[PDB]
Amino acid sequence: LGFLGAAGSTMGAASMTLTVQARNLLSGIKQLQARVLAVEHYLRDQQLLGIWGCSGKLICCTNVPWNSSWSNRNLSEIWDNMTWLQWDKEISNYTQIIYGLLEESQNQQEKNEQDLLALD
Amino acid sequence: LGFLGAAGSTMGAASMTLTVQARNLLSGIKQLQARVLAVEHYLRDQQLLGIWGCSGKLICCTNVPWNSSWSNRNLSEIWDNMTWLQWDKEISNYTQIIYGLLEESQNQQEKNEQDLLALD
Amino acid sequence: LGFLGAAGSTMGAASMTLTVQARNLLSGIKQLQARVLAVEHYLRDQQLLGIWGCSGKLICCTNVPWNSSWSNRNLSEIWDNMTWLQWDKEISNYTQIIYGLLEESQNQQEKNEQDLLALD
Amino acid sequence: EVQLVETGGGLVQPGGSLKLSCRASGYTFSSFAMSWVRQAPGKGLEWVSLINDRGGLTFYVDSVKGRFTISRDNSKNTLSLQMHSLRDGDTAVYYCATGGMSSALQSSKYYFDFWGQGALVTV
Amino acid sequence: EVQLVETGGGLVQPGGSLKLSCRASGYTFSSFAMSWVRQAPGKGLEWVSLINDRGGLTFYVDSVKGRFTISRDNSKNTLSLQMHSLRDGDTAVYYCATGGMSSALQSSKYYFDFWGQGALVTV
Amino acid sequence: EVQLVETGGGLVQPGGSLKLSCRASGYTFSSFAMSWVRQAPGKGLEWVSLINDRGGLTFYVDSVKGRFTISRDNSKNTLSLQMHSLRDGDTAVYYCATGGMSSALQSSKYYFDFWGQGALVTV
Amino acid sequence: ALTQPPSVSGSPGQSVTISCTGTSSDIGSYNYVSWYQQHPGKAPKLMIYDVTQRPSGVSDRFSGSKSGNTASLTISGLQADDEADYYCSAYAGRQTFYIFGGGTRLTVL
Amino acid sequence: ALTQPPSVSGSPGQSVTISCTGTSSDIGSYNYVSWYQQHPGKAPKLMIYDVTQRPSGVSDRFSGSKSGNTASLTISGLQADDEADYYCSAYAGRQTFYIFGGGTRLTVL
Amino acid sequence: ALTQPPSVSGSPGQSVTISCTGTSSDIGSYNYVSWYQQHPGKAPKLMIYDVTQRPSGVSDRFSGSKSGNTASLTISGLQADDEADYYCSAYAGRQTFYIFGGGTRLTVL
Ligand SMILES: *[C@@H]1O[C@H](CO)[C@@H](O)[C@H](O)[C@H]1NC(C)=O
Ligand SMILES: *[C@@H]1O[C@H](CO)[C@@H](O)[C@H](O)[C@H]1NC(C)=O
Ligand SMILES: *[C@@H]1O[C@H](CO)[C@@H](O)[C@H](O)[C@H]1NC(C)=O
Ligand SMILES: *[C@@H]1O[C@H](CO)[C@@H](O)[C@H](O)[C@H]1NC(C)=O
Ligand SMILES: *[C@@H]1O[C@H](CO)[C@@H](O)[C@H](O)[C@H]1NC(C)=O
Ligand SMILES: *[C@@H]1O[C@H](CO)[C@@H](O)[C@H](O)[C@H]1NC(C)=O
Ligand SMILES: *[C@@H]1O[C@H](CO)[C@@H](O)[C@H](O)[C@H]1NC(C)=O
Ligand SMILES: *[C@@H]1O[C@H](CO)[C@@H](O)[C@H](O)[C@H]1NC(C)=O
Ligand SMILES: *[C@@H]1O[C@H](CO)[C@@H](O)[C@H](O)[C@H]1NC(C)=O
Ligand SMILES: *[C@@H]1O[C@H](CO)[C@@H](O)[C@H](O)[C@H]1NC(C)=O
Ligand SMILES: *[C@@H]1O[C@H](CO)[C@@H](O)[C@H](O)[C@H]1NC(C)=O
Ligand SMILES: *[C@@H]1O[C@H](CO)[C@@H](O)[C@H](O)[C@H]1NC(C)=O
Repeated sequence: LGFLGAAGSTMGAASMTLTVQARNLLSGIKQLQARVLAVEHYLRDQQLLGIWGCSGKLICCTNVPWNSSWSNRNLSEIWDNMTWLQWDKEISNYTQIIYGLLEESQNQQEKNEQDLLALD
Repeated sequence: LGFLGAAGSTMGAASMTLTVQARNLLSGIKQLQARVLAVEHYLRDQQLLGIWGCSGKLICCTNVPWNSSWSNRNLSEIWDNMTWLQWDKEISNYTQIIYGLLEESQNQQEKNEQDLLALD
Repeated sequence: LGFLGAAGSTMGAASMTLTVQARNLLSGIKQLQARVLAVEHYLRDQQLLGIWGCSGKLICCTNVPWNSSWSNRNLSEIWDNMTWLQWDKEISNYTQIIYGLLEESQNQQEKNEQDLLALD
Repeated sequence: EVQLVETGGGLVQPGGSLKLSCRASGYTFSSFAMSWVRQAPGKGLEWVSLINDRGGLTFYVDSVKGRFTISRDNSKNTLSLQMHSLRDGDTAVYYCATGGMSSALQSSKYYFDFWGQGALVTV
Repeated sequence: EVQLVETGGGLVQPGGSLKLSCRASGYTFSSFAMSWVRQAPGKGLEWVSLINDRGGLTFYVDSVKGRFTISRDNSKNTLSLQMHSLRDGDTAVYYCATGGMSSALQSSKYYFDFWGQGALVTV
Repeated sequence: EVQLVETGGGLVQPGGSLKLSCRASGYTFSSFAMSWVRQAPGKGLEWVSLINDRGGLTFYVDSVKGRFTISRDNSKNTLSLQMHSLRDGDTAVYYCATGGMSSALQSSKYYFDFWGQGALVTV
Repeated sequence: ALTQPPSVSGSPGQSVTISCTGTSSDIGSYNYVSWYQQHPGKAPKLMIYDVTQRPSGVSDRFSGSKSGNTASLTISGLQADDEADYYCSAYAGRQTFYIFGGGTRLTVL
Repeated sequence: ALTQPPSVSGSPGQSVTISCTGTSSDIGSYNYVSWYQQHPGKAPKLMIYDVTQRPSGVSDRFSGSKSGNTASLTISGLQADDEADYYCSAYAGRQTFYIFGGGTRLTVL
Repeated sequence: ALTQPPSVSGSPGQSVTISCTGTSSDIGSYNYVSWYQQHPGKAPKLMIYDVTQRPSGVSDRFSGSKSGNTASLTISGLQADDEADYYCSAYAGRQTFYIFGGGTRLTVL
């Protein structure tokens, strides 16, 4: 479909086009500043993915349970009957909570891994 | 040997010096633009490696079979009797095909991993 | 505690605040040059972590033994009775040796992994 | 409205092979996982194999893990199961069934939903 | 100065359950790994379970792996062990012990250091 | 032109140890994987151990996995095999062989190519 | 395999139950215990899925539950036409996926 | 272990075959079935590598093939000097690397 | 389990030893062989940790060592008050963590 072609498709359809858009995030003092800022934004998103334990991944699973209050919808009405723009709006008030939990979860897992590697 | 010291060596000899050259990819408006462009090129290559499922790796193996038409040579005449410059010239017409297959292969594997993590 | 809040704490206490400071590494020609340089430094540190086999990790274990001459202290007097600034000063003369060993160790392991994937 | 119709051969000698298939209609084939279940003439039901909705992941019981191959074609709405060796203990009615697995973004199944007519294979 | 005092119930019928606990004092509870060891009335000592200093990692002997749960609360300086099923072979004096593991940044243990008074559990 | 010559001791008592070695010439030692194969006086051939061309990866049969150590020195063109415990079942002629493995960038082997003279070890 | 009675019976208008037992690693560990009704000469059809859920189109006379390491199917209002072999099945794990019990022959007096 | 006949025989000028059998997880799963000729008092030497390939320097009288879960070595033009114990071997996996059969004694009449 | 003698004895002022044996995968593979003294009616207390180390507060009459796949505890200067069952234990691995032997009854004459 091309860049943003899946924007109007359902979440479970648009989830198969992640590489199409990922490849378009990287591809006159004000223009140079714009390029530097675009690089900084890319690196900040990559840093967030790294902190959560998701390095070379576009889809990664975590150990943070869904708390229902964030969204109490069925899977059959999110992935099959909703777009990513609608979902993003629906949970825009919770994105700074979930991310914090994700960071804490990785911090515990990373330390646990170290302890499992110290058993002779 | 140092940076590019293995350029005249065989592919199977030059494959042991990947860190020497990897470390030299990062190490006046026009000069600042040149530095920003060098950063953008580095990040684009890292993005391609990430998409293919190769994150913190210099040598990574994939699930795309060699199709022979790309090059029907024996391993004994590629790694032992050829340089990387000659190889790069030999398959310069196929690099945009192989990369596409690599992206598709990771997309299938990544989804398969998700499904294997949904079995109780 | 916040950014650098653990600077005066012991190494085994400060090791639990790595995400707090990692998130603060990314967050007018001279100012643009300063921003480009900050990006280059970030990428050089990420490249060193990648070469050593540590990609999306803040704590990673290696196969390089401690050689004692670098520091012959007990674990009980490093992690419990020392800060990271004191440790950094104590081994500042050896950081270019350890890193070299780390690169060599990964080079051997990466090749070994390839060989283990060529056994039918 | 869901119709699952098994086809394939009947009696073979020990050491032979058979390819069974299942034609599906009445639902979107690519939206459901599919499996094969068998019933010996004098026994209850036994699960034999499971394939996911995309055909990439297959699972088998240990007793057939190295002998049976399960595949599907989502454009032809067709399943197939190719059995090798064909032991005396493999005599059974084989059934085509829809269910047994989901794909993370769908709700859980862990049950068989639609069953076919069944086909008897003997050795 | 280290005091480890076990509490919990005594005799139960087969198929029941018991929650045992251990109160610790005289040392920093969160700085040490903790474990449970049992001794049948006529036998020697047997290790039962191990929990690390942060409570995140638990280990069991295979004979109890699916039946016993070990947990700790570092703010209450309290351990607990919840046993299900309660088989005849589980009759023993259970002891609370400090040691058995370390956390990579501490020196190695691989031994049990402090032992509690012990409590007898029968079935 | 390839010469593989085994050296080492002969008869030892149960519970002892022996270090066997192999001198190689006529080919580039570092370019090939090496292995040890043994033949009991009244039996056929049995593979014992395999080491790759760089010495980093070693493989053993389960019957010796915790008792034998295989190593090589590519500058001295020398192999060695150090056997501990030395059981009665280890009496055999041991042979030094070139082959059995490759290194991903070379064509496949999965066969033994050059064989040495052999040396008899008894217990 | 799972254990079920070989035969269950009762008179029309009465309720009956069919038990299914296993171990703590399979029927007790996951709440996915389904039931199927196989009429003689016919392919099995789904009667119960999940521990307590019923498929759409199936009469509300069929219900079920689990406790401990066992589960059961209850048929209320037994009819003369309920002539079938009933089977239980459950999800076991990622190595062994499904385990079936033996059929229980329902005889209606 | 792999199974081979204990003895094979024939007259000079005739062809003979030596069989090698195993299971579907080893000889049938990988096409790496080699053969060795061990003359009495000598170390074994390679005669066949791969299923059908011959080493350089070995006479073209030695050939072989596989089918199903078995394989064989064929010696055409048998000579009086072919006095040796022949062994088959095959790659089994990444846990067990090589499996050898018993020796077959070749008697030339 | 580890093997220990069921009983050890000697006269006051004499030294005694208590052996502990296992296999090459547990007592021989890791140097973590501890010893405990369990007085009748009391909980065990630590006497030796590591192969050769003593806890603080424990008298220097208790020592020990290992060789091969065995280890021993030596009690020098045996006293009339050393009435206890002595146990050995060792770290085995990341699957099985600790293995204990049987108690050795120390009788002081
Ligand atoms: C737009 O919505 C229709 C249904 O109304 C759907 O069939 C179509 O595929 C959608 N287009 C995209 C690009 O998702
Ligand atoms: C879900 O969110 C609410 C509101 O923030 C919170 O009170 C509750 O504890 C959360 N659930 C869990 C399991 O923490
Ligand atoms: C969500 O699932 C419940 C079952 O727990 C069902 O009753 C409900 O109707 C479902 N809602 C939607 C929108 O699918
Ligand atoms: C977020 O919170 C505000 C109130 O502060 C509310 O008006 C808004 O609707 C909330 N967003 C969503 C998506 O519910
Ligand atoms: C250059 O080629 C020669 C062989 O002609 C080889 O011996 C030498 O090592 C090569 N140099 C490098 C740097 O590869
Ligand atoms: C190899 O390349 C040719 C030409 O692009 C193509 O027709 C062929 O299908 C390729 N092989 C495979 C296995 O796809
Ligand atoms: C490539 O391998 C084949 C064997 O399949 C051989 O016949 C051919 O000579 C080899 N070519 C080279 C250049 O090594
Ligand atoms: C690539 O294709 C062109 C024709 O478009 C051909 O002339 C050229 O030789 C090809 N490159 C290689 C390396 O064969
Ligand atoms: C500073 O040192 C004191 C001990 O002298 C300690 O209690 C305190 O926690 C330390 N502060 C930080 C931030 O580590
Ligand atoms: C430790 O460092 C010293 C001095 O650099 C060196 O001589 C010694 O070999 C090192 N230890 C090891 C094990 O390499
Ligand atoms: C370090 O450990 C040794 C034991 O090997 C001990 O004797 C020494 O006192 C310890 N030093 C410190 C500072 O803890
Ligand atoms: C590093 O070496 C210099 C001598 O070249 C010495 O004066 C200095 O103290 C050393 N640093 C440390 C931390 O010992």
